[PDB]
Amino acid sequence: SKIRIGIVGYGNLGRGVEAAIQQNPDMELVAVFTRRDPKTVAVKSNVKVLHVDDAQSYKDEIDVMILCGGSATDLPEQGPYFAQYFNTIDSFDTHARIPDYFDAVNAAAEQSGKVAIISVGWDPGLFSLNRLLGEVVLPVGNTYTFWGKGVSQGHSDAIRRIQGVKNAVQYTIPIDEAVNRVRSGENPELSTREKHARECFVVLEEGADPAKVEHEIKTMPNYFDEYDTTVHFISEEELKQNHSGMPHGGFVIRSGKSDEGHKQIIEFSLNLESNPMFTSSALVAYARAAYRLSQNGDKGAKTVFDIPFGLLSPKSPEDLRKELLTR
Amino acid sequence: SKIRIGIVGYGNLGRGVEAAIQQNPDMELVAVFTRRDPKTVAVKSNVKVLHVDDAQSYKDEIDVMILCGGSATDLPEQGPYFAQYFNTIDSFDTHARIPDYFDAVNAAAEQSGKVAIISVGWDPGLFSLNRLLGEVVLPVGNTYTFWGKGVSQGHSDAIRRIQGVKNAVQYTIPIDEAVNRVRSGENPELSTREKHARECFVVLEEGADPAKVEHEIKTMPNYFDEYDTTVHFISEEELKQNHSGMPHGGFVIRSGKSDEGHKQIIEFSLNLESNPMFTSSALVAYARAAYRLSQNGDKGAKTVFDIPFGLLSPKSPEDLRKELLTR
Ligand SMILES: NC(=O)c1ccc[n+]([C@@H]2O[C@H](COP(=O)([O-])OP(=O)(O)OC[C@H]3O[C@@H](n4cnc5c(N)ncnc54)[C@H](OP(=O)(O)O)[C@@H]3O)[C@@H](O)[C@H]2O)c1
Ligand SMILES: NC(=O)c1ccc[n+]([C@@H]2O[C@H](COP(=O)([O-])OP(=O)(O)OC[C@H]3O[C@@H](n4cnc5c(N)ncnc54)[C@H](OP(=O)(O)O)[C@@H]3O)[C@@H](O)[C@H]2O)c1
Ligand SMILES: O=S(=O)(O)CCNC(CO)(CO)CO
Ligand SMILES: O=S(=O)(O)CCNC(CO)(CO)CO
Ligand SMILES: O=S(=O)(O)CCNC(CO)(CO)CO
Ligand SMILES: O=S(=O)(O)CCNC(CO)(CO)CO
Repeated sequence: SKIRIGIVGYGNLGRGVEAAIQQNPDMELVAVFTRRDPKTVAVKSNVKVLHVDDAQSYKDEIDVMILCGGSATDLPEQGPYFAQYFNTIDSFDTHARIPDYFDAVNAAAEQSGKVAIISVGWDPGLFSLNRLLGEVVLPVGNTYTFWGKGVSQGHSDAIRRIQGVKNAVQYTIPIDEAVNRVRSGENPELSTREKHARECFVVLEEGADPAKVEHEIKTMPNYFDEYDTTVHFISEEELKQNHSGMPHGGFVIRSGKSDEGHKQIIEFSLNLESNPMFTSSALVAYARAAYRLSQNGDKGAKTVFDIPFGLLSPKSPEDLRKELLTR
Repeated sequence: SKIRIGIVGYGNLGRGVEAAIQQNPDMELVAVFTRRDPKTVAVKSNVKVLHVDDAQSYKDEIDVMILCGGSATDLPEQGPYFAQYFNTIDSFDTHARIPDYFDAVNAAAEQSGKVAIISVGWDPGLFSLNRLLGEVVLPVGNTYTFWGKGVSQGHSDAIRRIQGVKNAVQYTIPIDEAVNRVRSGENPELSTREKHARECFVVLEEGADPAKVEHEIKTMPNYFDEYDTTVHFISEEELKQNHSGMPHGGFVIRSGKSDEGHKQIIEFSLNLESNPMFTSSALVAYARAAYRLSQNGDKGAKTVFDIPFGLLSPKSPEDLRKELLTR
């Protein structure tokens, strides 16, 4: 019998999970749950689409609910809510609110007897695992995380909110020289501005002042003002034609030393044609883990830091020892 | 108070654990245990050196015993033995014997109520984790493991065994073109010979026939005969001067596709000035986990596949969430 998945929320991650389900034959997609009217949400798989108010009624039909909503306001509501009734996975990524989100989800899950794995994906998620591994294997050393080259939806939206901007796509770009210094084992001290450049392609509204748009981008707090930021004005057709993907990636590197001075470097990197597709593929592996954990009577909120890799696999622990441990 | 470590066996890994202890202030080295007479084993840290027959008597003095012996014959004896009395970590790496070793250590540990983690290091160990992560995140795709550039003690000893060879060092060398094809997402089908070259530096005995030495290297089953192998005859001084390190490294790469055809690539790589120092640093992180597990009443044999990354850290679960999960 297959592990029964539901999707909560049908954006990029929602479409991603749907696709990842096709690559995971031990799972089946029971339903997509949306806050929009189901009649207006066309899903690729033609499973049933339902409104979030019907989810509660599906409590015995679903093993794991993958929460695909945005971190800023969707998940703070939906994580604690769905964890009252289901085992859940989400991708929550707001640094400052992680202890608060964890607490709120854990209350709910503890209370219902369900497993909630929060903050799964590539960062947080895989990059987090590699930050941790780095510093426990090489306690004397330095960790560096680089993101990109890729599209940042958050920075793209920040530019779009500008009056006089009709649409935009921003790329986060690791600065090569900084990355090279890190990889060489120089253990550079690097500022914000020395690690990433920001590149912005922007479609002006009619009647906009480009100098003012450019200034508002470059002086924007929290998004652009600590970065060397470049702004290009282009047509809407060009933006569509050349800047429609959601590629991304990055590197986590630990450069350390043995106690006798040997230079040791660990590097974990990603090169993704689609960031949401990758993130969702990870969500689905983690759903397998949450299910195993629930079947064994576990409950409460977890992070990637709590989950042993063996639970992620449809293979038995014995076949894993045999096939992957060595050689 | 400090986690009490003992070392069983004082070779390269033994010296590595001793060094790694100095970078782990929550641990202390209680004793080195050797099969040699302790009077003949000079240890760097001047902790006490004891013979393995005194170990049993240290059962209440030691939290974890890191087993630093060789995999071919030392560990098959010492793993099951020490697991009768202590929580253990070892680096066992013999592919075909892993299920048997696991069974034998697990019987012993289950019996004593101790936690044994087998097959910890970089391969097996970290590379294994990354092979597994690869295929669960990207079920549709290909995994490739490359080793080197670095010294293989096994292949070096295999050469050294040849009559007419005084000493030797062998380098395992990933073939750049094969690696570039893998990175490109071409998903090449690669034979053994396509993946790695082997390079041999050899010191001839007096009166040797070099043609015969070279033939015996290049036609050696299991070590050389599926690889393009190069053999250089050099002096003993040159071997000592230029070939004394134990550098190593490698790459595990998963090249996969989303269900919509997006190319996704994960890569984990190591660049190690000292392979044994690195391996032992990992052993010590895993010792921390074995101890946590034992404190919670767990028992039996584990692999890296059973251990969540959070147990590796001296930080609390809360501080990990806060500090490493994002940003
Ligand atoms: N951890 C990681 O590595 C990682 C990586 C990538 C993303 N993420 C996180 O995942 C979150 C979700 O990303 P996303 O790209 O899926 O966001 P998204 O496309 O904006 O989707 C978010 C939510 O918005 C709603 N929505 C989607 N399309 C809509 C439309 N056309 N009109 C109205 N509402 C719509 C959906 O809810 P309803 O169906 O209910 O409307 C959906 O759940 C991000 O906020 C980010 O924090 C994490
Ligand atoms: N998982 C991984 O990634 C990984 C990486 C590297 C190595 N390893 C494994 O670890 C194993 C140990 O490697 P190692 O480099 O520590 O091997 P080693 O130097 O040969 O030491 C192995 C054992 O030999 C004995 N020994 C050491 N020096 C000696 C000497 N001068 N004379 C006589 N006996 C001596 C020691 O036992 P006594 O003190 O009792 O004599 C020691 O425990 C390897 O076989 C390999 O399988 C695993
Ligand atoms: O999916 S969410 O709508 O964000 C949470 C569930 N919705 C309700 C109504 O707000 C929570 O009370 C009931 O389904
Ligand atoms: O590109 S940046 O946004 O500056 C950094 C990475 N952020 C993401 C958010 O999901 C992954 O952590 C991708 O944009
Ligand atoms: O370190 S080992 O010696 O390989 C295992 C323990 N020793 C004995 C073998 O003489 C087990 O019988 C006795 O302590
Ligand atoms: O270099 S090779 O030996 O061909 C392959 C890797 N082996 C080691 C054995 O510890 C790591 O797996 C290092 O040589």
